[PDB]
This record gives sequence, C-alpha cells and structure tokens, in this order.
Amino acid sequence: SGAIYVGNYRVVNRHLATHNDWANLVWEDSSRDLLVSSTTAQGCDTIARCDCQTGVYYCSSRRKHYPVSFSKPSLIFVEASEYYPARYQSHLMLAVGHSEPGDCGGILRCQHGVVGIVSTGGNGLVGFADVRDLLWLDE
Ligand SMILES: COC(=O)c1ccncc1N
Ligand SMILES: COC(=O)c1ccncc1N
Ligand SMILES: [Zn+2]
Repeated sequence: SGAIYVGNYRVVNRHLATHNDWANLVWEDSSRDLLVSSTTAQGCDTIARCDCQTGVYYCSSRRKHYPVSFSKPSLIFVEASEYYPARYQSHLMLAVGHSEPGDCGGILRCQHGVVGIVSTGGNGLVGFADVRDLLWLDE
C-alpha cells in the first residue's frame, strides 16, 4: 500500500483505490494502474518534473529503500494478476529489484521529488507507474 499527497490530490494504485477514492474520483487510467481522488486536507509532496532514470524506492516487503536505475516510462506487456488480465500497462518504468504485490504504493523518488509508485513486478523486476507527466497535480 501507499499514496502520494500533493495539493488536494491523493494518487494511489488504481487496483488498491477505496470506495472513498472512487466516490471522490478526479482521474483514473486502467492502462496506467493510477487513480487520483480529491482530499479535504492539503498535501505537501513534491512531484518530480524531470527525466531522471535513477532514484530510490521504498520496498515494504524488505522494510528498506533501494537505489535503482529504471527505464523511461513506456508501454510494457504485464502478465495477468488477481487485479488485471495480461495487457500493456502504459507509462511504466522497470528496474532490477525486489517487489511483491503488497509493495504497490511504495514511492520512487529522485532529487527532484516523487517519480512514481510501485505498480508491477515479477522475475526480479519492479515496475513503477510514472506520475511526472501529470502536470495538473501541481495546480
Ligand atoms: C504488482 O504485484 C504483482 O502482481 C507482483 C507479482 C509478482 N512479483 C511481484 C509483484 N509486484
Ligand atoms: C519515505 O521517505 C522518503 O524517502 C521521503 C519522503 C518524503 N520526502 C522525501 C523522501 N526522500
Ligand atoms: Zn529527477
């Protein structure tokens, strides 16, 4: 689990969104595994605006942060899980690293701020849903 809090937005994995997230829906993209809901409290996270390919992600199944190199956001074929059939996830970034389903929502960060959130994994790879392109998160 985990979310990003910026302005009056909460960014979560679409597959982990709650009933309140869907009741306060701002934007969702199934192909990206992202959902943004509205919040009453002001968020204070900074979204990275950059094309860094290095950063640090929180891994709840290790209680550790790991520095990684990751690919630029792209359309990557993702195997079926309990949440989606097999399909292309868009705006996905891969790194070599440990990931388990419950690690979804872990934040990937660079020097500029939040890059994205843990969304996918398998065979020693961790996939992160990019948020850096969502410029509207910042007004
Ligand atoms: C998104 O979680 C998964 O489906 C997953 C499966 C297997 N290994 C890592 C994972 N993250
Ligand atoms: C989980 O802690 C972090 O890595 C972090 C949180 C908030 N701002 C910057 C950070 N590096
Ligand atoms: Zn950056």
